[PDB]
Amino acid sequence: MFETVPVWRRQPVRVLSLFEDIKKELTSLGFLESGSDPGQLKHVVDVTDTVRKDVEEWGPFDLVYGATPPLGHTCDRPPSWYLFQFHRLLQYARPKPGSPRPFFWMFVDNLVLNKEDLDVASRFLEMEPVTIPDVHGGAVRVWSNIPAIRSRHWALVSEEELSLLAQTKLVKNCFLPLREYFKYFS
Amino acid sequence: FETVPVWRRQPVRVLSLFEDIKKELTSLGFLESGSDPGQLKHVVDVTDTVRKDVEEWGPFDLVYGATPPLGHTCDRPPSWYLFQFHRLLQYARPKPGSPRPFFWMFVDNLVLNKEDLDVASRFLEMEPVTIPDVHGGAVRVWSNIPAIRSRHWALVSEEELSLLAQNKQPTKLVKNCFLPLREYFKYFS
Amino acid sequence: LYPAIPAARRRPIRVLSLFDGIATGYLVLKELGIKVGKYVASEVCEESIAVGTVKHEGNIKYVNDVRNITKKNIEEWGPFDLVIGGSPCNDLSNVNPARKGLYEGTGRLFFEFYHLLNYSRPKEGDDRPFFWMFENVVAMKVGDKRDISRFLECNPVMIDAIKVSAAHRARYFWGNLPGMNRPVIASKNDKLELQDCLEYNRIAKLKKVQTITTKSNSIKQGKNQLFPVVMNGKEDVLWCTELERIFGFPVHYTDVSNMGRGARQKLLGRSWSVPVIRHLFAPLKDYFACE
Amino acid sequence: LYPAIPAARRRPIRVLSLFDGIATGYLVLKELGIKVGKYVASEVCEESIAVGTVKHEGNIKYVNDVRNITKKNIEEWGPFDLVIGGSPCNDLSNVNPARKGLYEGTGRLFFEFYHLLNYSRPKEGDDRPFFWMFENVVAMKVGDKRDISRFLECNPVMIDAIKVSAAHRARYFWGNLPGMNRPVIASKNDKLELQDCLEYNRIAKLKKVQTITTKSNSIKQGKNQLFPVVMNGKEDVLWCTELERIFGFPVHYTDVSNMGRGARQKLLGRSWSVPVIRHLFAPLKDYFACE
DNA sequence: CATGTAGTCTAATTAGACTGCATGG
DNA sequence: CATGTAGTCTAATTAGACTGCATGG
Ligand SMILES: Nc1ncnc2c1ncn2[C@@H]1O[C@H](CSCC[C@H](N)C(=O)O)[C@@H](O)[C@H]1O
Ligand SMILES: Nc1ncnc2c1ncn2[C@@H]1O[C@H](CSCC[C@H](N)C(=O)O)[C@@H](O)[C@H]1O
Ligand SMILES: [Mg+2]
Ligand SMILES: [Mg+2]
Repeated sequence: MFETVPVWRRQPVRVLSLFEDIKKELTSLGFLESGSDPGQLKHVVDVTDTVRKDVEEWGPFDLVYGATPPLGHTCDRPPSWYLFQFHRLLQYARPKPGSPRPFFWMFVDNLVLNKEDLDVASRFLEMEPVTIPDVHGGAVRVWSNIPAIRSRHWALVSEEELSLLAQTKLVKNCFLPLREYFKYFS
Repeated sequence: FETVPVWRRQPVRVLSLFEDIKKELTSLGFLESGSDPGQLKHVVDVTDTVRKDVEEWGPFDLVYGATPPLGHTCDRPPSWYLFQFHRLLQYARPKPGSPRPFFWMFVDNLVLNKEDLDVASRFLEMEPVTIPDVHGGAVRVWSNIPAIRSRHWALVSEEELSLLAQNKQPTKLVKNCFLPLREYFKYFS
Repeated sequence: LYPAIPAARRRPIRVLSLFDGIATGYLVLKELGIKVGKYVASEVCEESIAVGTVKHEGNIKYVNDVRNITKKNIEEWGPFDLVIGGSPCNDLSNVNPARKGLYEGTGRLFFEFYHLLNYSRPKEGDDRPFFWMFENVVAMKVGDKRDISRFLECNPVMIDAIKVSAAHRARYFWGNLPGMNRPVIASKNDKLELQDCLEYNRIAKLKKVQTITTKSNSIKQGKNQLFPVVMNGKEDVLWCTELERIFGFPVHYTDVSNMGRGARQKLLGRSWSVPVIRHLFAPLKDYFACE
Repeated sequence: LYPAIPAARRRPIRVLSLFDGIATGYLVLKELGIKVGKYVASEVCEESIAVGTVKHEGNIKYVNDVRNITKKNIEEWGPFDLVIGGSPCNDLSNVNPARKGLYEGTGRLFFEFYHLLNYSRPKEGDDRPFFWMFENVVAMKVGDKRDISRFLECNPVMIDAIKVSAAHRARYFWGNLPGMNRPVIASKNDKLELQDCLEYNRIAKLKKVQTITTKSNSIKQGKNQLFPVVMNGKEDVLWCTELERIFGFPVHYTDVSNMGRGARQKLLGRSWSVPVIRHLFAPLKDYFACE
């Protein structure tokens, strides 16, 4: 039960950005000071050779982020590789069962996972994904344990529309509900 | 089988199967003119004859076998005449300590094909001998008669006998086959 | 008929098996406890010979095609105490619309049994014990059943495997074995109904199946060709290990020579019902040695 | 690393077997004298399931496709004392020139083992015994072997069946079983030469055969593809009962479901070498009830 | 240089309706 | 009026080569 925390107790976030850098995106929402303190954000592009001992010595984490390449075609690796490696480190970053503080995780997909990779992702992450539309106001799938990313009612769009669209402000609105749990910076 | 003196030669007791040779053996002088009880017995369909029938018909000295000569009236398969001739022959053979001569012969008038032929040689324990009369200017014989296995007839080409068989589509040829039996039995004239 | 033999004067049995198949005759004699001294088998099917050599570990002397066995061979390989054989019935059975009778095709191979039987018979004045047996189908012409009975000079006794097995098998049995006309009795280890022959987690629809032939459609029962087994709610045909148990053969008796389903059913369809042959060979224990 | 448990506190073992195949794991455990309290098998091959149910008489609970096993299933069917599994290697072995690697094709099924293993692991604070093992081929890309070792957080020990069987089988073995790196020793019942696996009247040309796959050409030995057996002077391939003896399985273990030569080699070709698995499961009989 | 928990083809090979009718029930 | 120690014919099926190359011996 991840209840809300009083404002005078909200410690600053310590996140783990995997396969993409969201520091310049998390800064804009004031989750971390521009002054370069070391422990606020850790970013790794290639995970292949990292061990649980690396994740544990990198300080405890409150947020673990996951993201696939955004149609950049700079993909040496299969699309399922980004999901499997993200699941391997989340168990490394998860703390002891007794929860001292809130722990959140998120994995987003930039429409690079086919239907076969999708049901594998929702099964390993233990929840079906929600779809956030950003392309046509006038789009990414998100797996996350954060409540307000499985709570509010976004634009219910069809899969035939998602198929035709395949032929950052919205993913910034799902980073927002983590603000009622940690420090606010301006 | 040793030779028997003339003053001791008993008359034949023949068993003719599938073909009556009474007119043939009487002509060569083996059977008796008077139709008294004793002489050859003649049966056509032996399907219902048992060992007791052959034994009570008197001890036999000659057992003759023959197939229909191109009769085209065969209700029986060609091999049927051989197997039945075999079954009755072992009914006719006497006690192991044979007192007197015991002869048998089987004649085929070009009816048994190649497959039936080797079966006849296996069961009669003898490869046949060909006796021709077709172009003296023919029948195959299996027989334990010595002078029929001793004297050699004219060699006949196998590619010729099968060619003259179906292109043609039995008493004067086997008459020479009955000839050497005179030594062992009585001569009537 | 034949005088009884004292227990000490008994000697191992010497058998001549023509058309031996998968060595059913040897299997029965060994399961009765009879000490077998010599078992000369005449068989031409390589897969059938493979079963007999492997399952019996070379105690069987194979003597190929029966038509090549000479009189000298019977004397050399003999003397024989028992001469058994089941002639091919593909030209005698009513199930074949194009059967060629007893005098053509493979039906004439019966006379080979008649031929070598007289070769094996003891000579006049030899009162030693001697037994023989011949098996063939019931569904043959009256003209063929008559002539076979004339050459063997005896009448057959029909024994259906339905009394001791889980399948219909009506067969004629010529011979001179002791107590052949005696009432057939079921044994304690006889699997009488189909459920006894099946594997685990398999249900039998019927209690007794129709006559099993070399064709896979004799497994489908009745006129509607019903599958005889239900497994996991789905219908299914009999298994090779189940066909063996139906015939009375040991399990995996035909798991030889990389044989498949159709191959094993071909050898089993020709074969004899093991408990029926056991019923016929049973009174031979009082004439030959045991182990 | 795990403390020893006295014989009184020993309870039957509870096993979760993913990609169970022909139930090699249950066979080995029951052949060591271990009481199997529960054996949950994840298998989708009908013939493979048929082997396990029939040869073990329904002591195995089949739980189809591993990708449909939920977290609640592991908790309901659990707790588990042992989690074993060998994922398909048709997309990992070098023998396939078209293998798709670990992240595509059937190589993804490795993660299913990794996923359910974490579900099966005892939560922290539960010092109860828990063991696991994963088997796969050595002929995989070093990138695949590396990544497998990362998810299981362990390095594999290579055990070749050449030391305990009559065939070459080089396989990796991830796990935490007691003494996996210990020297492999040969037992007295192990058939080390090919001649020990053949039937009667069959001669072996080699002492050891190359790695047996699902294909019938892995029986043909060498670069010239020579037949390994001679019987009756003629050459011949191995038999199904001989392939079983090579792998260490009981004779006629795959004689179910009317399977032919090709079906039985397919199940045996991708199975485990029984004496190798016995070498790995041997030290487990000091933590669970003996029979 | 020989080896391999296999995937294609192509070609043997096998597996399955259709047949068939005397005959006691 | 359902049954059978099978043979012919055809469509499935399956048994065998053809392929493929990183890598220790
Ligand atoms: N010419 C011949 N010589 C020897 N055996 C023959 C033969 N022709 C056919 N056979 C064999 O005779 C057998 C008849 S089927 C009977 C088999 C045997 N009674 C059993 O219990 O299995 C067949 O297996 C066939 O292979
Ligand atoms: N999706 C799936 N779910 C469960 N089992 C699967 C599966 N896909 C393949 N398998 C099975 O996994 C097995 C891998 S082969 C390994 C067999 C087993 N280790 C043994 O000793 O025999 C195959 O038999 C295959 O049938
Ligand atoms: Mg009688
Ligand atoms: Mg280890």
